[PDB]
Amino acid sequence: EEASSTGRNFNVEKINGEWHTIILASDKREKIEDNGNFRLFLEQIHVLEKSLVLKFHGSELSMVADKTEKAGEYSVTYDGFNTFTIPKTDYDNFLMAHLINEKDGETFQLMGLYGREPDLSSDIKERFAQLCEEHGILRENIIDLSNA
Ligand SMILES: COc1nccnc1CC(C)C
Repeated sequence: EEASSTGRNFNVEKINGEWHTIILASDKREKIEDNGNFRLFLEQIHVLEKSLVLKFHGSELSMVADKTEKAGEYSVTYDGFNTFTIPKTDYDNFLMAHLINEKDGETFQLMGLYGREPDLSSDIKERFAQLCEEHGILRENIIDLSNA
């Protein structure tokens, strides 16, 4: 079974626990390149009543994302103001996130593919490339980080 965070049947509790950054994508590639502030390696998502605690490394980094007024959307302050949703997850293998960052009057889109294991199948990675395409993000702006 698959779900979107904005969908009626989304079960947020089911995204709790271990996750790993597998692929990141951005319409501003610099943000996820070697010195980019968004080249972050997820470790876990802790689901709370009205928020998600996101644990990364990039040193250890912890972030609290709060529910917004629209179901399935969360906001967090990090290098600007961010809002994100989860357009597709199967809970047990993969999680695809779409994030909008606003900083200094500008914006960019970040997309992420996260896995329960430190890597994912090529088929799932292809589905992620398709989702990026739907959001106007070129494959050349998709960076596989599973070997990094
Ligand atoms: C600030 O968020 C992020 N930063 C870097 C990579 N991925 C995300 C998305 C979260 C939802 C896992």
